[PDB]
Amino acid sequence: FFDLPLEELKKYRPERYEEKDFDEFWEETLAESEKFPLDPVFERMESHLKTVEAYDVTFSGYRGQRIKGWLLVPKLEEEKLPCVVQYIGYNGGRGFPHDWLFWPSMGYICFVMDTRGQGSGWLKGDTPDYPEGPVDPQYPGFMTRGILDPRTYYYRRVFTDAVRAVEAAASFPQVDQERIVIAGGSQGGGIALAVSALSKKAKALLCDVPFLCHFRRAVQLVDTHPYAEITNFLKTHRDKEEIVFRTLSYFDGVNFAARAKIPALFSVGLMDNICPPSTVFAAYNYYAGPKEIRIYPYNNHEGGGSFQAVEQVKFLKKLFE
Amino acid sequence: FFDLPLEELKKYRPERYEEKDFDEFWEETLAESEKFPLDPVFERMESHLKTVEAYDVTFSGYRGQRIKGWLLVPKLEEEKLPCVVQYIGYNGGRGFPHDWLFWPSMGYICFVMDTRGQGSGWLKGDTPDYPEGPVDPQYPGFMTRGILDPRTYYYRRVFTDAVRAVEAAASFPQVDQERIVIAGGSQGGGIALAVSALSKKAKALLCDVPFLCHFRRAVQLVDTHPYAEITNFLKTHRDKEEIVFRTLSYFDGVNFAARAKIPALFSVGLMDNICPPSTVFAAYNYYAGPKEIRIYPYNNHEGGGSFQAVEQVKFLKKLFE
Amino acid sequence: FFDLPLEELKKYRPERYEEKDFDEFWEETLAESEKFPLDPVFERMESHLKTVEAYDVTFSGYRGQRIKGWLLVPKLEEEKLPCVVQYIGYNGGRGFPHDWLFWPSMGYICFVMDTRGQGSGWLKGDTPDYPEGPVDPQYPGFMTRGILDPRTYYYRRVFTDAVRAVEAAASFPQVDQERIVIAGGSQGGGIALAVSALSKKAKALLCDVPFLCHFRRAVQLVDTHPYAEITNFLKTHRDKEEIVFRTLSYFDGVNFAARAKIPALFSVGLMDNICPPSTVFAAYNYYAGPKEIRIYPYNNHEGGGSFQAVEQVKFLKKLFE
Amino acid sequence: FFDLPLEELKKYRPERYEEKDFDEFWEETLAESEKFPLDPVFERMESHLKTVEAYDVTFSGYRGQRIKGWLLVPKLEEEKLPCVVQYIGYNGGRGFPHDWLFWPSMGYICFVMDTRGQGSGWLKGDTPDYPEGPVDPQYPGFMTRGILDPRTYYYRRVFTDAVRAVEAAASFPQVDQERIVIAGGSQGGGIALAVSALSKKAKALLCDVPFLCHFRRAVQLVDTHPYAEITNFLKTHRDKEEIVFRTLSYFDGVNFAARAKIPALFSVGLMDNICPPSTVFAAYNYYAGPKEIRIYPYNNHEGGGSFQAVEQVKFLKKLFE
Amino acid sequence: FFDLPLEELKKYRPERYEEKDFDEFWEETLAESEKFPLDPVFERMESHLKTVEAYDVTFSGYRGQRIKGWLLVPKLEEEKLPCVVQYIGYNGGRGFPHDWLFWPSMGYICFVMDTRGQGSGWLKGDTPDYPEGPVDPQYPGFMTRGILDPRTYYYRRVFTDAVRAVEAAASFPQVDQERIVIAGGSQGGGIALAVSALSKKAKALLCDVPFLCHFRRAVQLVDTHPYAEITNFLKTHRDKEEIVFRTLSYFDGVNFAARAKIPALFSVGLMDNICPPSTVFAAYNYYAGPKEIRIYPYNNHEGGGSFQAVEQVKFLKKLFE
Amino acid sequence: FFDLPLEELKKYRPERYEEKDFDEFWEETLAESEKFPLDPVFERMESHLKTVEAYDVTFSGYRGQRIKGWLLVPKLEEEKLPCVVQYIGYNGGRGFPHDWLFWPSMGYICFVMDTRGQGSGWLKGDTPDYPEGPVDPQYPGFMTRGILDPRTYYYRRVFTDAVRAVEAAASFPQVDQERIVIAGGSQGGGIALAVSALSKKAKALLCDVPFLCHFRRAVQLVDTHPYAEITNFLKTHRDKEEIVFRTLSYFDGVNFAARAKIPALFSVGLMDNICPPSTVFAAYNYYAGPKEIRIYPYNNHEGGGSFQAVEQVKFLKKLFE
Ligand SMILES: [Ca+2]
Ligand SMILES: [Ca+2]
Ligand SMILES: [Ca+2]
Ligand SMILES: [Ca+2]
Ligand SMILES: [Ca+2]
Ligand SMILES: [Ca+2]
Ligand SMILES: [Ca+2]
Ligand SMILES: [Ca+2]
Repeated sequence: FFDLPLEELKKYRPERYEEKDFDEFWEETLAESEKFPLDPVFERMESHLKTVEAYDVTFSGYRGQRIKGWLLVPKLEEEKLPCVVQYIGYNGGRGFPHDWLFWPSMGYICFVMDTRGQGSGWLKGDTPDYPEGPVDPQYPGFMTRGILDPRTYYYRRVFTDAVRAVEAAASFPQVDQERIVIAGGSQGGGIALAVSALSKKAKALLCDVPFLCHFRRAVQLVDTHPYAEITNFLKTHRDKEEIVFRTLSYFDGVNFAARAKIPALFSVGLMDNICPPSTVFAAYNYYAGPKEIRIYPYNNHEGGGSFQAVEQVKFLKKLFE
Repeated sequence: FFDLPLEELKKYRPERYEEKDFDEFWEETLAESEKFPLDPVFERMESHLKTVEAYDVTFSGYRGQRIKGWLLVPKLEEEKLPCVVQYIGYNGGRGFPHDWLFWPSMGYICFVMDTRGQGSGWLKGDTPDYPEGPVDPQYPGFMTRGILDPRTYYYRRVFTDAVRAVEAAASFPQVDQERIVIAGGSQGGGIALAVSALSKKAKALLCDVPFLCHFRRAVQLVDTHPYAEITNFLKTHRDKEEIVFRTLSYFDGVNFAARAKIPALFSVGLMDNICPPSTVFAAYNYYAGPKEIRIYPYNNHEGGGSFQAVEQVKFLKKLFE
Repeated sequence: FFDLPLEELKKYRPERYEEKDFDEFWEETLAESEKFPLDPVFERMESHLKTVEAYDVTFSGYRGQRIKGWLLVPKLEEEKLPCVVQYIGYNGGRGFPHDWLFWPSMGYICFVMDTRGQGSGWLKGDTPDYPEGPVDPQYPGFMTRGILDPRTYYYRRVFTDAVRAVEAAASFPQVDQERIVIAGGSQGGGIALAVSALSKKAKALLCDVPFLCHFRRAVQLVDTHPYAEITNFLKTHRDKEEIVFRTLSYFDGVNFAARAKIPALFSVGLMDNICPPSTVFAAYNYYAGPKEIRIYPYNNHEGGGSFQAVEQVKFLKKLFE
Repeated sequence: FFDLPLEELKKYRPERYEEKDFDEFWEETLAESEKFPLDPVFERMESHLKTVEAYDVTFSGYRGQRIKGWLLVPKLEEEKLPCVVQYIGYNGGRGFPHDWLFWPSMGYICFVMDTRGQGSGWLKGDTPDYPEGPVDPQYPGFMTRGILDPRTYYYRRVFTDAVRAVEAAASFPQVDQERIVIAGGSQGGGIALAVSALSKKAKALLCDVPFLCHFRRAVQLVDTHPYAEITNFLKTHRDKEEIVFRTLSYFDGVNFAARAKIPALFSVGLMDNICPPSTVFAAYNYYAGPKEIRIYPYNNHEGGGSFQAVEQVKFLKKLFE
Repeated sequence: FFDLPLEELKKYRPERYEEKDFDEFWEETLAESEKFPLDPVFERMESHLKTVEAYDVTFSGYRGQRIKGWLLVPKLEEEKLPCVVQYIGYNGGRGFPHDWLFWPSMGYICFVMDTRGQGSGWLKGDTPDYPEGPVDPQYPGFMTRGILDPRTYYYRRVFTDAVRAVEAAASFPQVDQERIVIAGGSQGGGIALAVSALSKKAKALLCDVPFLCHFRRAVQLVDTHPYAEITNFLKTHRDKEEIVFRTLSYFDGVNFAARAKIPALFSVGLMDNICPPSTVFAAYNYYAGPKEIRIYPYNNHEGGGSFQAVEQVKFLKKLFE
Repeated sequence: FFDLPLEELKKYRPERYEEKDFDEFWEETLAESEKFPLDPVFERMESHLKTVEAYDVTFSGYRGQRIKGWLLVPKLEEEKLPCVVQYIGYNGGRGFPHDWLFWPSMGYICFVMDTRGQGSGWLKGDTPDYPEGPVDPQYPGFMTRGILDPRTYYYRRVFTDAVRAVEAAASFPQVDQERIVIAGGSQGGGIALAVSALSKKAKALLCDVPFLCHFRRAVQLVDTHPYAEITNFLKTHRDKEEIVFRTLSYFDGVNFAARAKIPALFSVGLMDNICPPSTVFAAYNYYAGPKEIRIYPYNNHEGGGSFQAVEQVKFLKKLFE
């Protein structure tokens, strides 16, 4: 228990910081990227999978840039199926279709979005990043890539891909558009939280142990990666502190949470030192839609694991009845 | 690269040590346990799973003792299906049925055997151990539980459970008995390797990054857990070295490997410091059936991960054609 | 200094939790074990020791189960001598007679109780555990052995052995029954604290850096072993939290302290991260007999070491004059 | 002493691996970059420095891309001065002019080249990287940036900048072109070693504890950063091993050493676990110009420190007399 | 952020502890050492340095004992120059003259004082210690050397050397005595802080990340070296606590700060775990002369690095105008 | 198993290095110290000990300097008793008389020699060091104290004290001079090994896990303390390597071993990374008296513990029969 006591966590509502043009920044970003056609492509694959049909996905994300994915369709006769749009944790990518069998096995179509430029830490990826011209001085990783301007920042492109990925999923004929879920843990949870505010097609949020939340507090509290990337950049670039935190304000899950309206199930680990409970609770507490949180007092960053997976299936069945 | 070079590993065939009553010990063990009825029990569960039917399993393992499991049957039109008997890694247990979706998704029935007394480290379990009367002084864990006599040793009970689990899988009416596979990684791999020699029903072996191999070498090469449990016991019980290694000889995967005849696919990580490459290659090199090994030079204990999963599905398809 | 400031520690009296049948549970436990004869056996042994006479001890502890020990009698004229009953720290056992020369050299008979099932970490042991039938799923070690029911819990058996060990000590003809001391550090301190409430024969308590106190706090404060065994179990068995802490309440030194009436000398290390100062002070502050505590501000789990040994000798001399 | 014995190091000449188009790859790379004007710009700065004149440098490196630097001119009578072109270690950048006062104080003009895209770990930098279009999946850092093709690889651009930096230094009027030295440690040593083979203007090499050498051995010997970036990439991209090491062959300091003809002073630490001794000695032993090595048996990556600085000034004074 | 919040650090003024004879102790110490002639010697050396003239220094410090140093004079027209007296961090020594080029390069004469008995950790030294007869039992290092009596304590001798060093600097003919600066970081900062109170010749203080401050707090806050030397001594010498802290009170930077009158620039790293922020702020807040502090929220013991060096040059320029 | 295989250890006989005046260095040292009277003082203490009489010891060691100790005399009928002269491990000191009850309890008078200047790490001490004038630059600790000249080296004083301590023990009236044993582990083992060659009064050697052996190999093999003190000094003082090892050659237990003639029991731990097996076996193999070694394959620096204590008591009983 390195963070605030649970009774304080449940009341933790730090003063939010954002620029006055937060909404217009996102409006412009999305409008610019919408000028290129989504052009979603689903290509049925040869696979040894027998209970699922697998597709190779390509769609246009940030500024027409082509993003990879998987679509896994369980072989069921229902003609319209509910759908989970799955975002991936830091240093991961889309891997193989058989890495994402949970949701299909529970009767949901699953759209797995590949993460631009990552895919080299714990699960392979196939999608590149394409920067806004010059790749400024940065600390190794994705957290400080373009951090000196919100227009050049890595997560502007990732979040835009992620909103577009729900439009791609929704284009698939067998997808029931009234039951589109956005889902992620860690980095995937911060991605999903941004999508919960920016997407018009999402109907429910699953947000586990979310990353990209309350950056200023995260960086003071823990020296774990990946938050430590920001701290390290700041240790060197000692003149750049105000600019760093200004840029990060546009991407902070606490500021998106305050704008989100769809129902959400969160999870938190009270001993999580990658995504500290205070940062997760700041985002939960500001979350503006109907919401629940499952709290795991003795867990680190693994959170609720398979127990939470049961919670999520039960939560969505009840929500959509 | 902390172990022997790969050219040497490929030739590594250390002198084997076993007592002259090795076979006799195992014949008596199995014969005594076969006097109790198997009494396999499959009970269909209420589940949110849609592509698979899930059953709660109970069967009689060592000396009539009741062992839990899961059976996952993918919903397919084929009347008899191939089957994978899945053994679980150290400190794990059967978990939830949804933790084992890989093989059913590939069209295989999957029998997951719960590990007596464990189930408390990384995945929950439901099966107790039942000792041979007194539970001797031991180091924390399962590696030194009953280690002063092979008749009282923890893994005598686990290995008997595991042989009996293949008989329980085979009793299921929808299982094709010409296509029963035994599978495991780490502790699971060492259990499987025992079964490959002691079972008459297994038709193929999948053996990844195997544990319980070449104990004398393991304990001198690495200070990682769980092999360190034996070293720590020996650090205290300085008079018991000969007895410890005598007992461990009856449970050594290298001595089972020498007697196994069924086809096998192994995997090894050359930077694996939990299951060192020399202990895995010692088992592989003595393995007496038709065999292949996939070698992952830059991987630690994670081995080939999802890449190896693809290898296994291809391996078994071609074997059974 | 990772815990509460000293001025707060001295006032620390957290709300106690126990079940309404705490006393009955212990009355029944002891009554059931008293139905078996103590049958204490003292066997003079061949030894190179010249200033002390050494005996091999056997006595009936929990449910008639036979527990080993040593009795060390200093060679002194005096026909009745004072006696220290010594309990041992985690992963230790009775070792050799010469491991326990301190009290005999100070003119006290010393009864060393071996710890069932341990004796494999830092000092050898010779006494097995005997479980209540099935040995449930557990994390490696003794802390979570049978933890799902106080009737099956490992320390129910250890505490009962420990109460019976005083009765065995008292049976020795040369032991002065008006000067029987119970003594331990760490796990030994926690055992001794339980005995201070449950024994009718004990006349003084020495309790150093006590373990098995204020479990709920211990497990939120430190990630060291052995308290980490409980946390790790809870990380996996996420449905079992209330049950684990209910069981643990029956074995909590804070709850025994509240009932103990004999004079006591405690010790505490303010930088102790094995047995945190708040857990020790919770026990000390509830302690209901005449009491003193020696506080070592700069020491970790070593506590006062040989300085505390001098304090204990002086304490007892004054108490018994 | 984790590496080969010193007697073996001094004879260590492993089989070199390079593609048949190594030389044409570099000829083409240089020729393409030479089609843009160098356009070197030296802009005198306001500084508190009194013994040195400082200039802000900009010059065109890889494909006309503008690279920053510093030029420090000591205030001396002599109309033409000798010059050190200084390359910077991993995660560093040009910092402030006062971070480079050693060589000016010894009477040498010093050209400090900023490292594109880094400058955020231990010293600030001001130069971006500019990729060849898509930024492929990569592990955090510079080592695997573009690694699937030598044409896209990060160090193609760094090495081309570094060759052009000598041309920029040479264009300064007070620089004696017969006494241009190239210098670096760690990453700067590997950059300088590439320049020793590719530049026509360099007259002497100072190469301390060099990085970017014998990649295949580095990655199997040590788990330190930055070599561990490559290993971590390979752990995930298990199908890309042959491509990774093919690409890296074009950038290996051993293959450049084999072509270099100018006099060199090397240094090595025999306990260096960042740049292991065998990788440094491979480069030194293949180095084809007149050469010396200072060996520091008890030093890690710090090498000879200020002792080696003394050696360098003595070595150059003698060389140029 | 392991220490008090910044808003609390800015007000942190703990109760000071010192003996009534604090001033008398220092008066006597200085008076006794002043009875030996300073006998400062400056010996021009052969050097490859071209912009600086380098001198070997010898002067009489504590009790006539002969202390080494360097004097670096920048080659400038000006007939009187300002001067920095530079103290060195823990385990350092005077090194080579070229290790100290910063201040000469900025137009200042630089007197580098070697630290008696150290010079063996990160930079070589040439000055021995000379104890007050018997060298008492101590923990490895300098922090507990003679710690049982302030007259025998290591830093009595160091602080006296350091006061005498300003008198030696001031005896150099080209030194402007109106512009003598005392400077240090870490141990150097603590030394400089003592000199700021004890010297009559110093005109400004540069005090970075100061060590030797608020010992009682330092020792309970962090387990890093060198403050851990004191804690380890106290762990053993459990009877010596009051004596240790009594001695240390005579050498505490907080107590000297309260007496210093000259202008000062401090720096602090809020993540500094060697010299914690609270101990540095305690000294800064009690500092009795005109003062400023540069605060580096994201830096550990490196502090402001080269950024702070720029601040120091600008601070002194403005001060001396 | 980090060191040479046991078959190689048993034959390991590295080329010895010593100066031609090794023997004369020691003859002169002893001769000089013998010019001061031994002046042994035994003062009986008030103690709570009942089976042992305890004396405060003072005797003249190196150059008449007064060294503390304890003498423990077991209360027995025999008029002359055998005696163990006990040397203490690194950072230890004589502690309290009750810290040394083992030998007395086995019927041996025990002379415990306090270690000059230490006594601050794990057990308190009371004896200061007295240096040969100036205390040269050193790394924290005792290993590099005076290391630039054998005349000034710390262990010259310690080894002289130790030879004198046997003479002081022999002066006690109840000591049987035909049964005087010299005993130590770690640093104590290295001290005892020197005394085995330099004393004429010692009749047997107990040498456990010896330190101060084969320095050049120790320093290459391990980075543990205390050998790392020498390495760290060498890392800084890069010009002083030949001098450091020349000095150490006069104090190397391998060189004393080659001259010792009395019967000896050694012990070694094959996983000992403080005192590596090769350094212990180098000393063992050159030992020129009748000898045995107890080998503990799975033990680190704890060696054989209480098992070895049993071996020692058996060894001596048989020797003296
Ligand atoms: Ca707005
Ligand atoms: Ca047989
Ligand atoms: Ca009751
Ligand atoms: Ca017996
Ligand atoms: Ca070619
Ligand atoms: Ca006064
Ligand atoms: Ca001189
Ligand atoms: Ca001679």
